[PDB]
Amino acid sequence: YKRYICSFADCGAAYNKNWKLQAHLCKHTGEKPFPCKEEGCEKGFTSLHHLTRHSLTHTGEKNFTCDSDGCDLRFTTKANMKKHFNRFHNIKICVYVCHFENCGKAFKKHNQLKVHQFSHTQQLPYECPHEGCDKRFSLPSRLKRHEKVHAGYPCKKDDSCSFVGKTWTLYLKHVAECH
DNA sequence: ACGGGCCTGGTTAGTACCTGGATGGGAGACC
DNA sequence: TGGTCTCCCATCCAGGTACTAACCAGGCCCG
Ligand SMILES: [Zn+2]
Ligand SMILES: [Zn+2]
Ligand SMILES: [Zn+2]
Ligand SMILES: [Zn+2]
Ligand SMILES: [Zn+2]
Ligand SMILES: [Zn+2]
Repeated sequence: YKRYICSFADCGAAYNKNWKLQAHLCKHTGEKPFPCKEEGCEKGFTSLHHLTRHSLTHTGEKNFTCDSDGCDLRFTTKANMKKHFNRFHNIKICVYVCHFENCGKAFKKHNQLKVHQFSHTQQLPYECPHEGCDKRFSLPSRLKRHEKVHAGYPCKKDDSCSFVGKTWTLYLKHVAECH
């Protein structure tokens, strides 16, 4: 079963490895059986391994990498990095993928991919929807701003005439008053 | 020659959304 | 059964995203 058990009353914890209890104990006490070896740092631990994992940080090492094809960006921990992959490469979730090869990426939504793909072009994604113009954009919000132009009641009198039309009442005049 | 709008390329706060980075707590493979 | 040195996860929290709404100032256009 679980021999080792908390020494304090009420806790009730119990472990099948003295060390497990031993780390739990330090919770009650507040010991630093494994402190760091550098000033400014007062970080403590309860395992000769929870100190090491902290070491690579006092420097900024990246001994672990993202087990994936395309991305080389290494990570600080394995099980940790495992996150990235699943949040990027591993399909099932990020089904839609840019198979343009080399770029090798993916997205949760189809449209999301479509956009990206444009990065392999010369044009921008979110472009102005209307005849003529053709003006394209990146940030949709910015496009929505330009839209304010093609929105009114332009008359039809050959390319010659090409004024828009704020509103019917004002649009009519353009025809009557002018034309 | 002008002044006020209408836009627009260039920027800049204002944010809800994520993402690693760093841990806390322990199973576990072996011996 | 218990050490030892490993290998995972489920999270918590600060730095960085991906855009959006709000500013700014110069180019045109027209009464
Ligand atoms: Zn306890
Ligand atoms: Zn330290
Ligand atoms: Zn990757
Ligand atoms: Zn791509
Ligand atoms: Zn347009
Ligand atoms: Zn007209």
